[PDB]
Amino acid sequence: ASVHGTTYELLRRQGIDTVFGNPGSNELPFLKDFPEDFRYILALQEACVVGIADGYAQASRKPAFINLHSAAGTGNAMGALSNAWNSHSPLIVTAGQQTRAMIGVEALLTNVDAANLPRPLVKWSYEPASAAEVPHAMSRAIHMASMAPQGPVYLSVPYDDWDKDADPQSHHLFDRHVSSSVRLNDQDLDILVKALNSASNPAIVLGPDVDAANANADCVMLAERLKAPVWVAPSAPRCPFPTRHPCFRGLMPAGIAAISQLLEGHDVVLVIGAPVFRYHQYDPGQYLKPGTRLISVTCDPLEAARAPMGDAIVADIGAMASALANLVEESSRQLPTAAPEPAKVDQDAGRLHPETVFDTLNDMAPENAIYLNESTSTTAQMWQRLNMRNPGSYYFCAAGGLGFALPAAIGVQLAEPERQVIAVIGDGSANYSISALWTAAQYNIPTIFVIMNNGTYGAARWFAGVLEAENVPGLDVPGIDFRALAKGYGVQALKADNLEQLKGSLQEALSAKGPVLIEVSTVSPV
Amino acid sequence: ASVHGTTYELLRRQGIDTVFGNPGSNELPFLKDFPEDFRYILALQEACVVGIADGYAQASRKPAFINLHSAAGTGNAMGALSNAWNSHSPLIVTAGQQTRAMIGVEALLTNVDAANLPRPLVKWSYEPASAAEVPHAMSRAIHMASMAPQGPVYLSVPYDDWDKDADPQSHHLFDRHVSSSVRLNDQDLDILVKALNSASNPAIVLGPDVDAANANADCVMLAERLKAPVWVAPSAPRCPFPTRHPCFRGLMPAGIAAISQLLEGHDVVLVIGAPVFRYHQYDPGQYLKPGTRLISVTCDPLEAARAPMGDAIVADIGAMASALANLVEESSRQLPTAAPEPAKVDQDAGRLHPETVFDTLNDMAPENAIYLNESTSTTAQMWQRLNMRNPGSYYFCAAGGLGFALPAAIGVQLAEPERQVIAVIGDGSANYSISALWTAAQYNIPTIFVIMNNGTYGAARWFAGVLEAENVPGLDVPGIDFRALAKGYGVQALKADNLEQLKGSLQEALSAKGPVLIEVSTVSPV
Amino acid sequence: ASVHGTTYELLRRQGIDTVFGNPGSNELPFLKDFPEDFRYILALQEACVVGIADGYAQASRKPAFINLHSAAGTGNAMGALSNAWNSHSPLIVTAGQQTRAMIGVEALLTNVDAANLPRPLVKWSYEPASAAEVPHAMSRAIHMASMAPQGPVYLSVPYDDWDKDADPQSHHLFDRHVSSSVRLNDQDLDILVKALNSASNPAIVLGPDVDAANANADCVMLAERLKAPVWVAPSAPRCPFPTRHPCFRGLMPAGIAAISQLLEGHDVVLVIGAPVFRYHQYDPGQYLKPGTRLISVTCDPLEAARAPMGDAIVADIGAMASALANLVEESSRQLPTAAPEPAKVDQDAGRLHPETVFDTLNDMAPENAIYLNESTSTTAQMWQRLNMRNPGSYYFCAAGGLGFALPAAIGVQLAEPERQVIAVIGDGSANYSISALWTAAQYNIPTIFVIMNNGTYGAARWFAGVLEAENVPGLDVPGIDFRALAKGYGVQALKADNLEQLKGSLQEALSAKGPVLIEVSTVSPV
Ligand SMILES: Cc1ncc(C[n+]2csc(CCOP(=O)(O)OP(=O)(O)O)c2C)c(N)n1
Ligand SMILES: Cc1ncc(C[n+]2csc(CCOP(=O)(O)OP(=O)(O)O)c2C)c(N)n1
Ligand SMILES: Cc1ncc(C[n+]2csc(CCOP(=O)(O)OP(=O)(O)O)c2C)c(N)n1
Ligand SMILES: [Mg+2]
Ligand SMILES: [Mg+2]
Ligand SMILES: [Mg+2]
Ligand SMILES: [Mg+2]
Repeated sequence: ASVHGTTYELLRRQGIDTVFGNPGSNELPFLKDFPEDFRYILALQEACVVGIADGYAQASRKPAFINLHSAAGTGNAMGALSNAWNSHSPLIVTAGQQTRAMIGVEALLTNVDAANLPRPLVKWSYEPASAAEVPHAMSRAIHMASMAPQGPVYLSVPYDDWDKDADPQSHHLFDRHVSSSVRLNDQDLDILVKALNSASNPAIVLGPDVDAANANADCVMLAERLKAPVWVAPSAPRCPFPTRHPCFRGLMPAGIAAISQLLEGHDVVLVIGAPVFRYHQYDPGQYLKPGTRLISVTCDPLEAARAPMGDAIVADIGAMASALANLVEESSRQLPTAAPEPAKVDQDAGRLHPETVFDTLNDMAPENAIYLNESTSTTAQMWQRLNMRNPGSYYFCAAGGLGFALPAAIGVQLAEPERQVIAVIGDGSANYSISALWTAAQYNIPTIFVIMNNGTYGAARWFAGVLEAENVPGLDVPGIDFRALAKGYGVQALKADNLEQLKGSLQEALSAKGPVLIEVSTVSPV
Repeated sequence: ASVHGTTYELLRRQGIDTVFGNPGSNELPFLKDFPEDFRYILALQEACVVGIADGYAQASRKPAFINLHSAAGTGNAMGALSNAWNSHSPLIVTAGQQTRAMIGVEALLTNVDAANLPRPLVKWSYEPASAAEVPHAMSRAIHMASMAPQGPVYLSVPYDDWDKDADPQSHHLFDRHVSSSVRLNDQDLDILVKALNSASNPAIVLGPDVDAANANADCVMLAERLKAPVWVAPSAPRCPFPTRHPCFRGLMPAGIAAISQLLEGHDVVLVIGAPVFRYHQYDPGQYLKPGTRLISVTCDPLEAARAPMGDAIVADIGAMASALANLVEESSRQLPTAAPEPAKVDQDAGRLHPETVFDTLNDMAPENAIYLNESTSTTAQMWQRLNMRNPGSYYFCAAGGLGFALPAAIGVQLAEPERQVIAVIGDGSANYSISALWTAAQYNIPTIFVIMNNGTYGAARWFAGVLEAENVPGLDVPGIDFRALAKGYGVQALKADNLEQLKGSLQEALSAKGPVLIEVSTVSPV
Repeated sequence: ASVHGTTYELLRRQGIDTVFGNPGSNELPFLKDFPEDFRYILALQEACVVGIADGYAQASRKPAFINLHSAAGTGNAMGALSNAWNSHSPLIVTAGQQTRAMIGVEALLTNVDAANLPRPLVKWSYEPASAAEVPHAMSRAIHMASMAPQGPVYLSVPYDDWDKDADPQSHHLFDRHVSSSVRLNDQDLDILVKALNSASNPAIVLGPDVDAANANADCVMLAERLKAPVWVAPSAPRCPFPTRHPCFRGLMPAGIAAISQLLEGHDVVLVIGAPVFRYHQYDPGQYLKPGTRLISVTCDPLEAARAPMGDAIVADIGAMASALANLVEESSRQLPTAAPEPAKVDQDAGRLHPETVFDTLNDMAPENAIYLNESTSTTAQMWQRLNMRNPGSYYFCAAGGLGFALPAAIGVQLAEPERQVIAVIGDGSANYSISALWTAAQYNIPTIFVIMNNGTYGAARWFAGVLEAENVPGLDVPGIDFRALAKGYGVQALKADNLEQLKGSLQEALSAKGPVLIEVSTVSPV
């Protein structure tokens, strides 16, 4: 059998049926005679390919396969790979390399020193020594991407490899099953459980890997058994907990001092599926105040190693959350009182306050809606004002790289056709991966895009204030007509200049069978 | 002084007065108190930032300075860096890093292992070990960018460095002159001149570094005294020769066998400022046919090392072209006859043959027009049909990475305000860096954007033919309205459904004071 | 032809006839049917293999070819490659790789991610994508190592490649000549010559690349015409000037303040073939005091870029030194007066002072002797007391990597059969590459090893004083019998406990036909 046939069989046999790509010559011998049980999703630029692929992988909780064109295509997608690195997204990124006969001469579209290009943003990067090796290399890619801690991997493949004979023994690869579904040994897990049982004022902190493990329900049960408040870890890329549960206390601010204060008076702090911690703003102080003991559970040794404080257990979040949920005694302490409802804000008949948008979305959106956030100055309000009961209801660019939410919303909507994806994106952020809209139109993926137009990079202006930066150029982005942009890529476009128009547009957007973009005129913070 | 003040003084004294960027928190302490004698050019995405800076750097023949945001911003720009790598574009790429105190905990927007990210696409890549080192590091960046072979470099700077005290001894950095304007020693140069004087049927092949060195006029002299036909080396990123000069023989096809067949009968082939060679399609055969001696003059050791044939001289192209032009005797042989005018392609009253568009541009565009090419299926015709008399008149993505021409056209126009820049871009290629249109609108940069809309990735279909690949998905890009895209970014948009509308639209765009986009309906190759 | 046959032809055709190696399974298909016109030099460990080739390459001023065993062998030589990096030694390091069929499974002696292993200490690092590419890859390594700035390169080759069919078009590789023999253009060179002619108190500073270029003779004539004093740049790996020429002022100390104090009063300082500067100890102050113009001529862009001060010309040192010596006017200033002869130190009938050893060596050694220094606390006294009239008379570990001198002494002696090599090596430093003694013995290479036994790491204790480091362990090395070690490896062993025995031992060493080690009891600094 050929490398072509063997590789598609391995993919198929390992559960892959969708290829996200932007093609070029070095990929044609891979893509030719594309099998009828595979689906190809074209995006017009490689940051969109990877973003779409990334949303699809996070929502489906399974590896996503990507096909890019050499160094240029791989390069265009590296910002997107930084997000995928931080979210532990199992992406199998493959890139076509020149024919082996011309790699030496460095013909046009040779990916020189290819394995080094995506580093340090990939778990594994490789160009096979021979055509026969390609299926084995792909096998490695697949398992490396899928093993905890999940993440992007990179395989460069010379285009002449596909027509060559596969390694005869390649069939051993098809049904290889690898498991990293592990948990702390019995003796040490009992010690942890006793520690949690003996705590007088436990707090829980939950990171994105809880939602990637679909460990949300076990964390609810753990929280209810320990009668403990629950915060989402800072810079949250996913929502690991129902936002209106009695225990839920919201998003931790991304600051050292803010978090030690929040955790003060809690004797044990159990962190699950999060870095300790993903701070953003510099807010020096104590990592922890006296009296506080931190225990981290993470699937990534890199996170465990770099924690400035606390103990760590490196294990599968799914397996550990389940184990802990079912092992901890029910505490006779009083269950936390639900956080109060956010106060409605004053809203005139003109431009919309972000708080008004999220209240309207919350009232009109279905209870199984999935929200994507790239409205970077409105994030704290969005967390207060959206009720998200279900797992897989929230995504935010995990490495802070803009151009994620728009394409990612298209991948999430593809992965979850029965759940309405609502992407809330700033006018700044929308431009990074704008051409992703075209995939929504061509493949008729019914994502709703709500562009929050305040005419500026609002969050940049906020940081300018916190860093006392005066006379900073390039913080405003006037003169962008997002309805024309939507129209350019064949997406239905609505305006929402006020609350009356917003409600009308959401009603029309929610019923639509294709993608809809709503341009909301929001109040600038200037 | 502060590291901030010392660094801007270094830039200023090194002739840098313009920052191309897309800002973020990590860049604010660098961009704050932006000096009044500096200019800041915002682009909405980093591939556009770098593309505009690259076009600018190539047209000005001076380094361009770039400021990006962490791993995300740098990542977004890497496809653009691979083009800059192949074009020897002197790009100084700076990226903001997290405060040194939070680099270890890997807070959000820590560029982890930063220096490795842009590798292998930069000459030099560095993160200073202290704030006081930053001006020295920047000095190194500037000189590494600017020394032959020119190319992109990378500096990651923790944002807390900028406010720190500068070393008073950093003042030595300000007026450093580094020269790489070198040529072959007298003895060996005379030997080369005698070989060229003794040649009975010499050929000259010119690459992009001739144009980058502005050695075009010297190569014209060299060609006229040797009475030698001149080709442009394959996959040409620039035009190093007047295309209607009697000696000019056209763009070499990007294939091994094709080139050796072309150079057959020429006893000495002098290659200047090009790789040997930038083949593209695999067209195996002889590198050189018997009887052809090849001598390459290159400013890049890496090119000289990887030539599969010939002698090489590593030296500055300008110093060497000038030396050779002046040292060679005038041959008594007859001057080559000018290539015949290309035949007029039959055109009906409907969709436009590409050949018709280039004929119209040639008849209507000014004689000092600058063209950029990202209409990938029409390159050979463009080269046959555009008369480019002057230096700096043609640009094409040097590593074949699409998303170059649109932003680069804006950079070129910025650097050359008195030369009309016309970017001929395919409908597929337009989408990679579409948001660069915004920068042309905001800064009123009067580039003409000619979108050749054939409904498809035509050059991919051509390679599918040559690779005998059938049932390849993702080769069609229907349903894109470019006039609506232009409108969304504030650029004036015209259509051209036929020859008369093309003429009218070009007349209107040529006289326009702002940027204009023309969507041309072109005949599809399918 | 085979890859094997074609590769040996290329090597042969490019002037290589000697292979320095330590063999293993992965290299046997390369080493088999070893040509009759090639020589193989075995060393017992890879630091010694590379040390010997380095000495050979430096003495011969030609590339040396090395063959090491996969990752462990390559890894063993990486300390030695750091020296080779710093001395710009043209080393072609090949390492055998596992058969391509077993790379993926990572069989024992798979060099995983091979090209990254020797980085960042190599100019070029590569594993070919196919067997047929190996000759081309070898061509690249050969030229990359040989081109200015010369340096070590690395090629990893799967062992199954050698028996495979080579491409017939690889014959074009055989006689490729690449020149980097370049100098500054006429116009800018005239400006420099005019500046040198106009200097009232010029100084010259010379570094190792002068010796490497064999530009010593031209620098003597340059110094004599400019009537200028001449220093060797600090931490000198080589000797670029006769040490008793009237202009010679000695080895600059490796500190910032000490060098600006030395250069004070010189209006123009011409630095040729050196970094600016290779400091060592931290001696903060001014890089250059006001009133001095520093002009650096360097073959290395990396050196040009990182100089804290001065202008730079990146050119070939031989071409430049020759150019300048012929272009400068003869100054009417008086020739500098020779520095005084050093004072005879007090010496009793017991342990030898280093000064006595070098005085005795100067008296007794032949005038064409070659000295290698790895006696680290006595370098200053060595430069004062040895008259080195000739080029190629001194070598010292260029990156400060101990274990260079002993093996490099053997390579130099092999390269220079008619010049007596005398390696002066401390008792600590002798141990790093002690096994190299065997190679001297086995190939009957008559190096003299003078071992300076002071029973301690002297220069470490010195630095311990300048750093005020008390209670530091591991500074003493008692209980090593170097005659026993010499006997162990079959090298004739003498001793010198006093001046009488030293004079007798050296007389014997100089007259001996094979290698000789002399263990000298020297006064300890403790
Ligand atoms: C690729 C990339 N470029 C730049 C940034 C820095 N950045 C953070 S927030 C921000 C502003 C985005 O503005 P907008 O989308 O309009 O949201 P708003 O702040 O106005 O709410 C920018 C440019 C980033 N994080 N990633
Ligand atoms: C970043 C990147 N992605 C993909 C490619 C592959 N590619 C080469 S040509 C081409 C066709 C572009 O089509 P278009 O711009 O419409 O011009 P046309 O081929 O129709 O003449 C594509 C997709 C590339 N070169 N670079
Ligand atoms: C591979 C390596 N290990 C350690 C050192 C540090 N080092 C520099 S000098 C020195 C002392 C060597 O002592 P010796 O050779 O006996 O000479 P002495 O200082 O006594 O003259 C040491 C350990 C080094 N430069 N390289
Ligand atoms: Mg905004
Ligand atoms: Mg990288
Ligand atoms: Mg097209
Ligand atoms: Mg010692």
